[PDB]
Amino acid sequence: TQLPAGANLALMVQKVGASAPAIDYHSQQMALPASTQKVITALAALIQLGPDFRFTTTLETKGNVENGVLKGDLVARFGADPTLKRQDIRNMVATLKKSGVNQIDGNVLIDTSIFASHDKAPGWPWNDMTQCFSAPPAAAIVDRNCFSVSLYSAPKPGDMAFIRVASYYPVTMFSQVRTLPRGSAEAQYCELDVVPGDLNRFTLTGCLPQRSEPLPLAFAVQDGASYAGAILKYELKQAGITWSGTLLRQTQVNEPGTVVASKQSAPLHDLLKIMLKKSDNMIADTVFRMIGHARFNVPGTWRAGSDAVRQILRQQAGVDIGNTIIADGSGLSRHNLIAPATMMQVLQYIAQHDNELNFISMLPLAGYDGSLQYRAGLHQAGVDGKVSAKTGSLQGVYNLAGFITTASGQRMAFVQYLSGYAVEPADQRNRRIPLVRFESRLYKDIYQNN
Ligand SMILES: *C(=O)[C@@H](NC(=O)[C@H](N)c1ccccc1)[C@@H]1N[C@@H](C(=O)O)C(C)(C)S1
Repeated sequence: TQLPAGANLALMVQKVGASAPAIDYHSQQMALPASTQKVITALAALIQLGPDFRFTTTLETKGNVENGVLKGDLVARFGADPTLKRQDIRNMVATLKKSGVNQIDGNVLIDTSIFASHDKAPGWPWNDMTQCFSAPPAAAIVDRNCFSVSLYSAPKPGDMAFIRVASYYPVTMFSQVRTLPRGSAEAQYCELDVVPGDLNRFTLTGCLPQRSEPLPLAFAVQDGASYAGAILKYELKQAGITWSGTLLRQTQVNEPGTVVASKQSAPLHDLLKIMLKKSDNMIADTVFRMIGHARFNVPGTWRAGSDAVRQILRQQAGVDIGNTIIADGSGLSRHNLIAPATMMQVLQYIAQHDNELNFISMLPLAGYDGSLQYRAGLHQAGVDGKVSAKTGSLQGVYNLAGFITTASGQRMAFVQYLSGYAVEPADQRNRRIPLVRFESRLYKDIYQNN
């Protein structure tokens, strides 16, 4: 129990298939799940979409092709594939050319109709939206909608710091950054900021102290449709395909044209494995809106995703999540709220159906992979290779949800929702001892005593 001052612990530990818990500490109390939400996303995804689902992107033609000229529109139909790469667009364009299209007497349509409404879930902090871990998981993703930039201080203080960016990234960078002399009075409270604008404009503002080396930065693309469009436009031009119209967005549901090129992701089981092992927000959130699209046959939205996951858990898994709030697939949202006792029902379902789902093998294994390769507390408890669990991690939050095989060989499911492991400013970069000692004793206890 003895953690630092002010932290909030809800904890439940329960033998697989048992009706009573071994440990029950505030298990009914709802908490922020953070990335442990991905356990629920993966279960709902496997039930709704199946392990063999693949994300799809196509180039389609609407119109007849006469002497190499398409009389009509080229449609690039995006499908929320989180693994789509620039190369993939290049290869699809190569295929289009090879099929005999040299020219489009028409428009080039960037079709995102698979999804609708905002590409950002309710409850996501605005300030993180330009960080790649929170890049809007839109229908149109290329290279994870994340790009990098180099910021160089100016040789002469007072002059503008300047930005280098690879020419192939269709973004527009502006610097309003003032370079500060060493010892400037401004260093303390002058911030270095990124301000996103329309059409993938970014302005860097504020101050940068002199440095000998450039500062590397990575940012999230805010308008994936425009970004993918510019990549497509560039690849069309390089392949020698001309067009008379313009690049337009297509957002309304429409009958497919003739598929001339396509790309499918790896199978969903493989993607869910990456997601659980590495805690991939983008895979979780593209999956989440896909679940709603599939279940209700409507463009995927956050609301449809939430409704669908609740229905799938109740109807296929027998889990009534009650007053649980599910806002997204990744757990980014500060709106997500769930009790250890509700997550426990999910974990029990997974364990009972694990031979069907092949689910537990996707979770990080303590001491081997993903997020638990070295978790000090688990290592020190002597439980490496005995815990398969999903982390939920952000400032002051140390959640864990999954399974442990005990000294007697009994498998137990557990949920540790721990937050407010906040520290005073003067110790903010050190916060470890109590957690590690707590986890070491706890999982040692659970392991040895069960
Ligand atoms: C799940 O809890 C996710 N956490 C976040 O997105 C946090 N906003 C965050 C924490 C630290 C750094 C950047 C973002 C995922 N789990 C994290 C983890 O496993 O450490 C993550 C960084 C891979 S994102």
